[PDB]
Amino acid sequence: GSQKERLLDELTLEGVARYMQSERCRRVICLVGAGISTSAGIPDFRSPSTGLYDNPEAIFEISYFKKHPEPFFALAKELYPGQFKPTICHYFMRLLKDKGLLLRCYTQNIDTLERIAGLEQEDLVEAHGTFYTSHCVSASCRHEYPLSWMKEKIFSEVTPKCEDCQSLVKPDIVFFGESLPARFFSCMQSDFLKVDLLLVMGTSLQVQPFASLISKAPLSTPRLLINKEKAGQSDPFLGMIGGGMDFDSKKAYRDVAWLGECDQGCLALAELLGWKKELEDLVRREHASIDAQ
Amino acid sequence: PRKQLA
Ligand SMILES: NC(=O)c1ccc[n+]([C@@H]2O[C@H](COP(=O)([O-])OP(=O)(O)OC[C@H]3O[C@@H](n4cnc5c(N)ncnc54)[C@H](O)[C@@H]3O)[C@@H](O)[C@H]2O)c1
Ligand SMILES: *C(=O)CCCCCCCCCCCCC
Ligand SMILES: [Zn+2]
Repeated sequence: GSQKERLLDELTLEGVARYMQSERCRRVICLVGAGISTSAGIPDFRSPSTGLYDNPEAIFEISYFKKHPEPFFALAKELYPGQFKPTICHYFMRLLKDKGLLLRCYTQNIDTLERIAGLEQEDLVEAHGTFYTSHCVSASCRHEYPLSWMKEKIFSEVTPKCEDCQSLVKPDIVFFGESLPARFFSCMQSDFLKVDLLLVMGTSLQVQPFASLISKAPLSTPRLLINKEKAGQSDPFLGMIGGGMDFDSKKAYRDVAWLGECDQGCLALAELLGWKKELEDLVRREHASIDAQ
Repeated sequence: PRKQLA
């Protein structure tokens, strides 16, 4: 129940692939972040070279947005990509859904690539909101605006204003300082009771409370991390005063770490599972379709 | 809890 039993035959990608092929594994939760859309032209924060942090969190604090909203709309013009193509990792999460293996994708990302890849609302907890819709900030109005409209205003370089009441129109994201959506808490309440595999991709696990989601799995739920760096290990100091990631100690029993590009790592997993051709065809067919329209 | 780097 809260007991530590080993379900992977070994702490490797192949271990995880065998486990996923088994009956015990029916219900997968993905946790994802900016690492899964870096190769889609959207920078993360923590990457030395191409990360936003140095190319700083003020521009995403509410109290600074509240005072000065212009710098953020200016940034969003900058980073607003020329076209929206999801990555191999996005489409890997697609295959999961289509094979009825995906219970939920919990995402820190606000880029909508998960929906474009064809994850539905039901499948998706967008824990930091999204640019998909936008709303008026005026509580008496709260008129809802699509991404097509929001883009017209950001690219126009006019601060978006509601056409009914002329209030600021806000993209629908959770800034730092703001409370997460309710549906995040109530989904977590239910999902982590019944998760069979915890798959974690392209996140540093530094933003709370989203990071604490890994400790909500049952203690015998395997957890696979696909990322450029280990993440989610208990800190030696903050731990001093639980359920962090343990890939390495002699007490490792269920946590695996594949370190590299998510696109390669997901492509590797897919191949073990005999989904490689299915993945290539999907990505290629979906990207061509995006190129056509 | 609110969003925070931590
Ligand atoms: N795409 C977006 O929506 C976006 C982009 C940047 C920041 N953010 C926001 O800022 C916070 C960032 O949290 P985070 O942990 O996702 O980002 P982060 O920068 O804090 O962590 C990113 C992690 O992914 C790794 N990584 C980056 N590119 C990778 C790749 N191609 N393959 C494998 N690993 C890769 C990094 O090495 C790091 O471990 C969140 O609140 C999020 O909403 C969002
Ligand atoms: C909380 O994490 C705040 C989220 C803002 C950080 C990401 C910056 C937005 C860049 C995307 C541009 C537009 C994509 C549709
Ligand atoms: Zn309004």
